[PDB]
Amino acid sequence: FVNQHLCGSHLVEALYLVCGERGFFYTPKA
Amino acid sequence: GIVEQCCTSICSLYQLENYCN
Ligand SMILES: [Zn+2]
Repeated sequence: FVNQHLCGSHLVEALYLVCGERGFFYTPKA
Repeated sequence: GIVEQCCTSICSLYQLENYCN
């Protein structure tokens, strides 16, 4: 099960840096 | 939404600029 979880921790740090001011929404599924 | 395309294939800064509010 783990690489999906480990990657979401990097995906949310790049989202945070790229969105910047506008904030963001993180949901796993859908 | 998040995990499948971007953890199977690499997402780019312009592509994650779309998942901002
Ligand atoms: Zn890692």
